[PDB]
Amino acid sequence: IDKMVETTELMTGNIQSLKNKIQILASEVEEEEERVKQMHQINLSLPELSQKTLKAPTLQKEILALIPNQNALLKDLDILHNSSQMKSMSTFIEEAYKKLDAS
Amino acid sequence: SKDLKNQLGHLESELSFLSTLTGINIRNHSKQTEDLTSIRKVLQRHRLSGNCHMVTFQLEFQILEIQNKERLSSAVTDLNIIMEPTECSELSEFVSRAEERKDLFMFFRSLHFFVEWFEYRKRTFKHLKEKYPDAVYLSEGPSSCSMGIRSASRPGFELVIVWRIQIDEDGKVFPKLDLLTKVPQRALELDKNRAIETAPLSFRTLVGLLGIEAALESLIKSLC
Amino acid sequence: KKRQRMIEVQDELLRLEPQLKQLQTKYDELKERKSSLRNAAYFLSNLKQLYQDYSDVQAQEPNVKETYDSSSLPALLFKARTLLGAESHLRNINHQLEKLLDQ
Amino acid sequence: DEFMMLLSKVEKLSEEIMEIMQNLSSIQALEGSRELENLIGISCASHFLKREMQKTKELMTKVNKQKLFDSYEFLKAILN
Amino acid sequence: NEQEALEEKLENVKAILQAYHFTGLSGKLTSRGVCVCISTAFEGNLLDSYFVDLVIQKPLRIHHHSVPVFIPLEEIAAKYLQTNIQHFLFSLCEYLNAYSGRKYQADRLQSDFAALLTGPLQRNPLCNLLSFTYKLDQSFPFCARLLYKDLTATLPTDVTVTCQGVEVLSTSWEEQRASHETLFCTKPLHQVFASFTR
Amino acid sequence: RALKNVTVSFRETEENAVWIRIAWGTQYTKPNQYKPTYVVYYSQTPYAFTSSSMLRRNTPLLGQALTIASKHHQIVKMDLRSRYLDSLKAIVFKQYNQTFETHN
Repeated sequence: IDKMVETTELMTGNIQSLKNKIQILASEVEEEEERVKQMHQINLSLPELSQKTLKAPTLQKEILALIPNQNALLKDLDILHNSSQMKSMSTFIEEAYKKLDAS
Repeated sequence: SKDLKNQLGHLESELSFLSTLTGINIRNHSKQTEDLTSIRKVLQRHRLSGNCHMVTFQLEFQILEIQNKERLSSAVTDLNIIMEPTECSELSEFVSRAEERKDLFMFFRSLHFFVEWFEYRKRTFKHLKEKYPDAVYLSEGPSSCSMGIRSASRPGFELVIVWRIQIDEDGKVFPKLDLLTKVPQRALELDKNRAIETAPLSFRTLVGLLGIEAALESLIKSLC
Repeated sequence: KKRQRMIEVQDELLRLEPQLKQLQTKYDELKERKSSLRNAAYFLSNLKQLYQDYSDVQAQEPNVKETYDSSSLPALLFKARTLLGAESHLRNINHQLEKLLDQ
Repeated sequence: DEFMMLLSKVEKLSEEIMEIMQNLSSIQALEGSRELENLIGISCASHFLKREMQKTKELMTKVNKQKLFDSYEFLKAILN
Repeated sequence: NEQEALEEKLENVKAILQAYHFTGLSGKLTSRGVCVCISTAFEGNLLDSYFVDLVIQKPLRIHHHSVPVFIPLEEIAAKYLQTNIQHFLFSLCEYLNAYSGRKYQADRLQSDFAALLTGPLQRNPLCNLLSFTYKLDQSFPFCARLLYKDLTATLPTDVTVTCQGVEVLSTSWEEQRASHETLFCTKPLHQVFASFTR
Repeated sequence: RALKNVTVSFRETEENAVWIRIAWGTQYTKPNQYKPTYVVYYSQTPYAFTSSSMLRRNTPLLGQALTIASKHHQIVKMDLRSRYLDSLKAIVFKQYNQTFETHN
């Protein structure tokens, strides 16, 4: 009986403390969660993605640490991004695509 | 023959209802039976085609029903599915996986989930396209994976958002959202605060804060 | 007489535990919620002001030969994605054109 | 009909785009490594471009000839 | 006359429904509403089926079913019955398929490879906690515990293997226990036994 | 730990059933083998059947033991008593109607 009484009194003390703490924190968080949306709108029923997606390895670091010779590949990647041949090719591709979406 | 016409109409209505409820529209079906008895063993070759709301398929398999005194064991000994040759490589990868694993129900479940996520991405990309036609440039189309956000003021400062659909080894489907920043070195020599290299990670926090489309429109408004 | 006291104290402890559990979960989820909200707000404001002050430095020289950093190669590769997949894109349009002309 | 001339010019441009693709050996070196092809989504290889860009021609000509251009309510809206 | 074509249409739609039954889930319209049938299979081996009787009047209810008691059906119903009924059906399908696969793995391991097992293995109704000791033929006695913390999968979420009754004397035991842990964590239950038994 | 002298006997049988026989006693008496208590527990289910013999004196203790050993929080008694155990099993599990319409 003594050990059970000690356990339950410690538990209810911690419960009251944590209750007061969560109360004051919840009352405080409201002003900042309202100020965060001052210049931004508040908020299509799309389900929210799970935390496995948010904690998955991102794409940019994998690309950067996966390929060698960054600038040795950019040296003509920039040129082909400046070449108008591929630009006309992409315009043809996108024209064909929008023609397909029109039907 | 009015009762027969009523029965035909009722059966057609029930078929349409089941098709729009489950989500699979089935085509004709063929069956061939062979009696290979030694205790009895029968071989049934089935073939059927159909489609799921965007994707057509044609499958042909064969089962070996072993009927005996107390057990009736039915196992799919061989299966073969064929679909139209699109550009989705992970779809064919899962096709080969289900081919080598010889499973039928998991294939349909994964196909349903995949087409659901595909139509979700399609209806999400086209919505923000016409809403902000001056801040987004869909270079490949609404049925694609990439997305290009760019302002008409300067073609130098623009970035891309990536939306892919992944199918794991178990069979489940889960998407992934990343972004890649193509910004000239002028913005890097201008700003010494260095808040762009940590942009992807933080961006994920953003989409983990108040939604997906909300984060997208917030990024559009900030770049605007 | 003491047996019933033991029983009722056990009942009290068993009833009191899950409230503490739920309070702890609410607390340590609200903390990280607030932290993530603050971080997102800071990053968003920083990028907003950065682009706002950048909008005119490009206006000073309209078509200056701007180079690119190493972090831009992932987006460059995703732009060259369609460049190197134009073959599969024409395959797709041929398949869909036959599908259209199935009349 | 400007589609004819845009097709003509992209067909003439096919040769030089193949040239500027064969300019480098690094783009050929990244081939065979699926570690980038699964990330970009399908693959990065255009060597049969002759076949496809010459096959689209008869199909586009045929086109220009024929001129091809909650739960309760959702469930109740079906049984009707 | 028309009777031939009518019988042809009848047999055609009947065959179409019988083939639709093969997709994994089927349904039939009854007086109160729709009755759904869910089929289960693991690695091409067909297994038992279950039924669920629904009512269409608002709000949607469940007349009677054959789902086992330990399967959490009430939660899935309370969270998905009134919205996106097809998602509820597919979730129930996934749950039943995972349960059937785990039970089939356990039963096959118990039935086929009874020589390598010393005593009966411990198992719960939901089949989400396995524990068994085994000695393969020198003598290498191990004891393994497999826990499935995800009820939508057929592979254990964590596996631990220990050497009881015998201390660590050579690296062979270490490599064997490591390989056994990895094979239990990645490959199916009976497959690793059929692979390492030879 | 609650009482001092008490006999507990277990029998784990298929259908996922555990039969428990309890002979009660206290710090100053020996366990009485003439008035036992029988319990049938089904694993991973919220239901458990009991034989009403002598638990009217130790009902809260048995309830506490059942709700602690099975990792639960609360326990209540249903207004359903019967001598036929199979009928209670079919009613509680609501599996007395096993007829379903299907075309297969």
